[PDB]
Amino acid sequence: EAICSALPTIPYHKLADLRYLSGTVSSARHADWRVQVAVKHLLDSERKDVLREAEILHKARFSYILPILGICNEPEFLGIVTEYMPNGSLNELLHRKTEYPDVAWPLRFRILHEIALGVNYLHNMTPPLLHHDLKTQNILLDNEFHVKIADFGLSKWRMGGTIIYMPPENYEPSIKHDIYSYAVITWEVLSRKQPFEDVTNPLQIMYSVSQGHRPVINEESLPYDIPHRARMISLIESGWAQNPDERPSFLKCLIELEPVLRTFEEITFLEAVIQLK
Amino acid sequence: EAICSALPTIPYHKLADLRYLSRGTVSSARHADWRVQVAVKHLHDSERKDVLREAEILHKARFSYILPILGICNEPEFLGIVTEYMPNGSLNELLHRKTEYPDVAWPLRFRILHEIALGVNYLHNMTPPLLHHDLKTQNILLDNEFHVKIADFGLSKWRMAPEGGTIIYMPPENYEPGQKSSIKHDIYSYAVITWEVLSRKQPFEDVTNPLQIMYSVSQGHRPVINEESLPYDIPHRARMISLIESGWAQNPDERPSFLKCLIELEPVLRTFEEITFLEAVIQLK
Ligand SMILES: [Ca+2]
Repeated sequence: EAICSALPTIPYHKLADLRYLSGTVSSARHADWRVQVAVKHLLDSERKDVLREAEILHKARFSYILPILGICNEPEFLGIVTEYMPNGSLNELLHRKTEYPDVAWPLRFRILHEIALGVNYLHNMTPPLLHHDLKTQNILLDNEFHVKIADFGLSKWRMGGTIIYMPPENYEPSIKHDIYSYAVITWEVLSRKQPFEDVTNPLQIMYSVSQGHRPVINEESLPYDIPHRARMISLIESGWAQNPDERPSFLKCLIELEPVLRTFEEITFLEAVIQLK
Repeated sequence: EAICSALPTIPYHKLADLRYLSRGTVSSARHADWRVQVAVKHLHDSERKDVLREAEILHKARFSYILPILGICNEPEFLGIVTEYMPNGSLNELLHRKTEYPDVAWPLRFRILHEIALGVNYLHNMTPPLLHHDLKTQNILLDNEFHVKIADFGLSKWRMAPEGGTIIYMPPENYEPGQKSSIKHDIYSYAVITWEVLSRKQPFEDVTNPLQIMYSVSQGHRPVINEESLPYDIPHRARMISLIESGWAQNPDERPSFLKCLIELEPVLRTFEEITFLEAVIQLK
């Protein structure tokens, strides 16, 4: 009853129509399976990183985590093969305003709920998996804009880039990191703004955050028509609290979100999606 | 060399709000820690090994169009399989509840047929190949957006007491099972499913006795392919009938692989704009 599943090995010649996108991410189609897939692909110890990530994704399978379809492991080529995500990332949805002038509230709330469901699952694994690199860029959107959490490069078992989602206690090297990033994401989702807009240098962000400053909360950033505004602001504020001991577990955060999500009729989620490009 | 994923064990007491759905009994529940709805398939020490077998198959056969297993509930007082909850029921209910669903748009029907084929294809391409052997509309589950999840691997086999059920999806040569049964069982079932999807009709509707069906089918009778069952306005009608007729051939050897079916379906699906799938789902809500 120690039931085990093995991650399939995919021969490079099976990845037909390799095309560059944005590690290096490429799209392909599996020759036998007949599905479009995504491939993430020099060195000798950078191999251990890729295998480690592929193992994490394979072990963390869940409804809101990016599904891994297999590993392409050869002398010639090394890659992680995952389901293709046609709608990109949450970053693109919130910030490409001419492509997406309207992102209805029900869908924004659904995304916020699913992100939390995914991280909660990771934290409940045995032993707990901490993501440690959550950002709008790493929340992928499937064909119907359901969430798939990706990029397990910095993830850790509990046994240089953008710093806007990083809790201050991390600038001078915790189970309370993900919730902090989640709070910033929530603010970003509800405002459609870039956290710390007017800041020209990332060291100014790091300094400000270390002194307890946070993305701005007022009528311009978070308009009064936001459903359940006061309740969302409390969640955001508790999530990015300076003292990490005062930040909530994902359990508590889900218990708070559940009644908020019940106020949206199911069909409103579908209608929010159809309205998109 | 191999990277392994272990199936979680879920304590019975973590399943809150247990409610009966089907009578293997199917129940709904919410997981106390994960905060998601789930489906639980359980009994009302040898009927135990059957469950563990199916759980293992679901766990090994993970793919985009196969029902995800979330864990196994294995205790002295309770044994069951925990899977993702499918809010839109089965393909069977979508096709035959005509009052609830007066219209089921062609693009959605075709996407369903396409996704079933992708699912079975994936199984057939495993090492060693997995054969479902119990496909039916009742076992094609639908998620929130009506995407396919293939379920019920109870009779499935790795190619290396009797429970009462319909025989309509069973190929005639399986009526008295041998050692050879066979990679060509699934395609026969798919062919009947395809006919049932395009017609929204119960196969062998006229025949009241299940045993009579078995006679007819061995004698070569198939579900009726005429105008009343498959109207002329059906998108790509000729090409679908050709797919069906070859799929349920009396001789297993003439029946096509799923790969072949895919190749045939890929151009058909490209004739439907993305928007039409979303419209079809909104229409069903
Ligand atoms: Ca209706």
